[PDB]
Formats: sequence, C-alpha cells, structure tokens
Amino acid sequence: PVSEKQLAEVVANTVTPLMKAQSVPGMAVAVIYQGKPHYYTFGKADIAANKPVTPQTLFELGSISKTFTGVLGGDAIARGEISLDDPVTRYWPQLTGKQWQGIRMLDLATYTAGGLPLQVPDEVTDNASLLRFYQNWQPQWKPGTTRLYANASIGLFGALAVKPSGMPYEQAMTTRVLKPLKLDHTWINVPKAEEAHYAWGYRDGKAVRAVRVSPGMLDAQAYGVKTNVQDMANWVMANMAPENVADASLKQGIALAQSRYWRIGSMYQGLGWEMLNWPVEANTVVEGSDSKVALAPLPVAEVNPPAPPVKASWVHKTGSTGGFGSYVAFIPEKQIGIVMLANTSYPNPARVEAAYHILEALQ
Ligand SMILES: *C(=O)c1cc2ccccn2c1N/C(C(=O)O)=C(/C=C/C(N)=O)C[SH](=O)=O
Ligand code: NA
Repeated sequence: PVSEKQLAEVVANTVTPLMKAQSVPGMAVAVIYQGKPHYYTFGKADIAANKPVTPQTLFELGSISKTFTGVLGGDAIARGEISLDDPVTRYWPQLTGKQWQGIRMLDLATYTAGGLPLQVPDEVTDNASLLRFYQNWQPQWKPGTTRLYANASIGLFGALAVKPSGMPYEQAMTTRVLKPLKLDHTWINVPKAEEAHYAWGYRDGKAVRAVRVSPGMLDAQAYGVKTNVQDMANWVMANMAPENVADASLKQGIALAQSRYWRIGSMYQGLGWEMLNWPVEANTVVEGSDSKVALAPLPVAEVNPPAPPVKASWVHKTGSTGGFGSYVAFIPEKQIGIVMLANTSYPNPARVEAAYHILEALQ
C-alpha cells in the first residue's frame, strides 16, 4: 500500500540517475497504480528551444508500434475477416512462389515464417518491388520452427490483415483502435497543428526525427506511431484490463494479442506483445533484452492451441528509432504498469532494469 508520495519518490530516484548516466535529454513516465495513471515528466523535449517535457509531448514509439498492429490484427480476427490459421497466400494471391506453402498468417505475425529478414530492403520502393522481394525470398528454416524478430514479417502481417476491411493500415488503425479507445493524440502522421508538441530526438548530440519510407502497403507502419504519455498510459490500461473496453471485437483483439502462441526459452510470443510468467527475476528480463539474444534466430515450442492471456504475466515491449527510446511493461495480476518515453535511444537493458525497479516497489 505505497502512497502516491512514496511512488513519486521511487520514480524520481530511479529516473533521475538514469537520465544522467545515459545522457537522456527528457523523459515522460506514467505509472498505472490503483486504477489510474500517475504522471512524471523530466527534462527537455527540445534542447535548443529550451522546451520542457510535458504530458502533451509527442515521442516516437518505434517498435512498440507493433503492439498496436497486433491488437488491430486481433480485432480483424474477432470480426471474422481473417484467421491466424489461413495461409498468407489467401490474402495475397499474387504471391505464387511455392516456398510460401505452409506459411500462415500466424507465422508472419509472430516471426516464425522461416527467416524473413529484420528489415525490408531499401531497394523495395513500391508494391511491385515488394512482391518481388517476397517472391525471391528463400527461407532458411521450415515454418513454425524458428523465431527471428523481423519487421519484414509482422509488417506484412499488418498490411494483409487490414485488406478485408478495405481500409489502408493508417485508416483501419484510427477507426478501429485509436478512436474507440479515445487515443486522440496518437498519430502515424503528426498533423501540422500538433507539431508544436512533437519532441526532437537526439543521437550523438544531433537533433533528429523519424523519416517517411517509400509509398507502399507498409509505409504507414514503417513510419511508426507517435503519441504522448497520457494516451500511452491509457493504451496500457486498455491492454491491462480489456474487460473495461466496450467494443466486443476490440476487447477480443486485445486478448488475442496477449495470448501465448510460442515459447522461446523463458519468454512467450504474442501478437506484438511479449510475455514472461510472473513472478520473474530482474536478471531474466534484463538479460533477455540484450540485442545478442533479442535479434538471434531461436527455436520455438508451439503452444497449440494458443494459450489465452495469463494474468500472472510480465507483459512488455521495447522500441526505439534513431533519436528515441521507449519501454512499456505491466502485470495484469497486480494491475500495475509503467510507460517510459525518452528522446534518446539508450540501452534496452537499462530501460528494463529501471522499469522493474519501480514496479517491484508496487508489488
Ligand atoms: C523497433 O524499435 C525496431 C525495428 C527495427 C528494425 C531494424 C533495426 C532496428 N529495430 C528496431 N529498434 C531497435 C534498436 O534500434 O535499438 C531494436 C534493438 C534490438 C535490441 N533488443 O537491442 C529492436 S526493438 O527493441 O524491437
Ligand atoms: Na537486398
């Protein structure tokens, strides 16, 4: 029964040393505790302009954008528009290469298609060349046997998952996920009227921001999600407690995103989200966040059928861009969670260590 006064100290005593040690210009933190969000802001959103971080400052989520993709995909499944058991070719009949037989939407969504690479090559500058890329790809492993984190994998899942709806990814996300949850300050493309809240990212001392990719069915997702700490806190709350979400299919989509589809060592792969059974030790989580392991191709143990959301889980996702570093984690059983948005990409292990320390105090 930690008081708000104590929580404020715990956060300050953890984030302050962190920002100084990692040279973080600014950070927006939100802790979900006792049914509501608690906000703490530190530093600058724009160093040269001397603008401070506020609850309205927009940060780049990077790969945490994948959690929105997973939920949007879950929603489409709950609507009957797609099934994770359908072959990828059902949604893209032009993908005729036989190496695709046996590869399911589930494999694309969870990085198990057989070695799709981390990124889609820069040579891919339109849809005709994207098809060429997937047609030419030769898997290094059979489907459902190896997990290799890849934007070329989940990115395609996202583009194909919204096809039945008839809407482009950005529009489908806004209409079916953001608007319903009242995340009205979360964007792919920041409107010029909101640009004043857009923080600058920093890399080796230079102010930087994300750039757009070549027009295609993956361009919106590639551009990624931008949002403030309030919307992000509410995103965590909706995923933490889908029972409070009214829309029937979105509620189910949220559940599908936290379901366990594969076990890799001590972690479980969901749709976007990743999970570990709770209780879990800090070194298990921190050590798993190292790029050496996070990007390696590892063997998977199938969870068939998928295990529905386990309340006693540590649910999280890290994400970065050239100038931003973010992390989100929550434990449904305890109804506690945390969001940490920063405008500099610092080591993922430091993010995990800090988040764990703060939540450990609330447990
Ligand atoms: C997501 O944030 C993302 C997408 C890609 C594709 C290619 C290169 C970079 N990654 C990122 N971000 C990073 C990063 O630049 O630090 C990641 C690093 C890996 C790690 N665990 O250290 C992957 S992110 O955490 O999902
Ligand atoms: Na290439």
